[PDB]
Amino acid sequence: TVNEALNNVRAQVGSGVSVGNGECYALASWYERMISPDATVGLGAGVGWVSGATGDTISAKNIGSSYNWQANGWTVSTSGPFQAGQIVTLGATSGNPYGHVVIVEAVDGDRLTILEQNYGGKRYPTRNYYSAASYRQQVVHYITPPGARTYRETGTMSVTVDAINIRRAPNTSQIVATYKRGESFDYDTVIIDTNGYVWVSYIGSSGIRNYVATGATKDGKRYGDAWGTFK
Ligand SMILES: C[C@H](N)C(=O)N[C@H](CCC(=O)O)C(N)=O
Ligand SMILES: [Cl-]
Ligand SMILES: [Cl-]
Repeated sequence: TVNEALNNVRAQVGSGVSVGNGECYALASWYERMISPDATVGLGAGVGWVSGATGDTISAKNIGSSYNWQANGWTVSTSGPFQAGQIVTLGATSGNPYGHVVIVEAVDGDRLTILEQNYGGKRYPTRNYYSAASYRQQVVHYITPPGARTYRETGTMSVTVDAINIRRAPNTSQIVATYKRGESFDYDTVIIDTNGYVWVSYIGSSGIRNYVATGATKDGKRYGDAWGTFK
């Protein structure tokens, strides 16, 4: 679903680690793919119209028009309203000819909750808040949306981000505890989501499997740096 995909983006917040590539569209791309993993055309699919598209570059301001969103069930519009789950493009600004692209996480009153990457710069996912009434003045398009591979490995992960949540399931929805930067722990299992996260897993004290996310995947490969080192 769209919620499962949104949850996966929410959980990127605070990694301080780039999804991608590291640019704004890499986050959009990854999110789209989570919703349309099997699309053949589109942003996540890596295939769009060369029609424009100029110089073989992406250009965030044109993403709504440069990819065949409709082919995969997405609607595209220059009119709102905002709603959770949309991908939203924004016009060019001072020193940014290509503009910007973001993800709407939530709509509460006039508050937009926006997930985005390379706003700053700050080449990693950030949550920010904006006013709808003010934000809509820069919106180009509103883009509205409609397994896993596993093995044993007995390794040790050393955390290289501020903290990672410990979960009872390898999806991003009940947090047992966290691991902080520098800490270490052993695992016996690896799970590679085709479109999601790499998880390592182990048996905790209580007798039950804990799960730990360790970085984003796209199309079954890592899609950004890892949240730690492995030995
Ligand atoms: C622990 C910290 N508050 C946090 O939110 N970390 C997330 C991981 C949460 C998760 O993957 O479920 C991260 N490194 O982005
Ligand atoms: Cl074309
Ligand atoms: Cl097409």
